[PDB]
Amino acid sequence: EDLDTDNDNIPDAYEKNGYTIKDSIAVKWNDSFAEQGYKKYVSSYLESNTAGDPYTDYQKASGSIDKAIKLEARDPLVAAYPVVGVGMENLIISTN
Amino acid sequence: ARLIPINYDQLKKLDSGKQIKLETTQVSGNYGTKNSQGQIITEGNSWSNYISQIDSVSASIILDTGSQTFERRVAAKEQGNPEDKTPEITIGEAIK
Amino acid sequence: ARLIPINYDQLKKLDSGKQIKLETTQVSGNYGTKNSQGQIITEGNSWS
Ligand SMILES: [Ca+2]
Ligand SMILES: [Ca+2]
Repeated sequence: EDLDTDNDNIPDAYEKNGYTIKDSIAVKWNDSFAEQGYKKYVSSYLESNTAGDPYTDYQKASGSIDKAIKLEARDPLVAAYPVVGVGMENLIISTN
Repeated sequence: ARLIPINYDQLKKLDSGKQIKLETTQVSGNYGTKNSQGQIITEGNSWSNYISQIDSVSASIILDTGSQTFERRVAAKEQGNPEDKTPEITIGEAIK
Repeated sequence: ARLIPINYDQLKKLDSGKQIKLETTQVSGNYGTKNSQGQIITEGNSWS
């Protein structure tokens, strides 16, 4: 009920079962507040960063990260991860 | 130390109606904070660390008086998030 | 900024059956560790 093996501010019991974040505190998930817009999160109780990104499970779930990160990556299972590509639009040749 | 070159074809184009346009793609710069002493520091305080974030949580408002322009960013609540406690204001209040 | 030159004798050799071989003598690189925070660092962590 109160045990944080990975020391990420979310108890093991809460990570195994569901949890959500209210007022910056992880609370045990209840279906009663699914319809108020809260999302059910799960994560590894042995990993602080379940998705392997630079942010911990608590940082992601609580939204205490860069606000430009898409809300998808607030889920501990979904990595905060930029996918950057380059496209060429034209090429100019200067014959010397 | 190195001047900006153009090739012969581009030079020929300039020897006609054709004009070079300038577009600004981005601007780097610093903001000021006070350190442990009374000094103001603007050295590691990069504005580009906040541009993405500010643009993600704001609404854009631009006032054009004909001669001058003023651009603003006003914080607004995220629609679906129950944990977003940004106060709600009207467009009129935001403009004021 | 500086291209890899060869001399005239070497160029003449290349204009024949002779082929340049590549051998790797060593490779530098880093490994990852976690710092006092949760961050992964790979900057002073030299494999060599
Ligand atoms: Ca935990
Ligand atoms: Ca965890």
